[PDB]
Amino acid sequence: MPNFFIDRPIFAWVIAIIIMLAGGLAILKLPVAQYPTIAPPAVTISASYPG
Amino acid sequence: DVITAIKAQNAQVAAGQLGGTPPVKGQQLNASIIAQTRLTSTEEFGKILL
Repeated sequence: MPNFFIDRPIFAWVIAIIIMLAGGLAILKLPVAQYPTIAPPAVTISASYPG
Repeated sequence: DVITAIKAQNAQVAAGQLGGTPPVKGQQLNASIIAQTRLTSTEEFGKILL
């Protein structure tokens, strides 16, 4: 339960800074793109019997 | 003699198409040549020029 932190608004403000500092740094190392790995993977065998 | 016949008579050869590989201006037909291909019966095997 809260109530703690009301007597301690610095310790509470501190959490809210770290959580914000953590991610954000994350935003500058997290891979970007449209979709993640979505489609089932496939393997293809290629043969050739000329003629 | 028996063996090397079976090889020659029961082989499978290749040869080109008609057009395909760089053809001469305004060709109109393109098809695939079908040379020798494997004997498919005990019968055909009997007939081997030995």
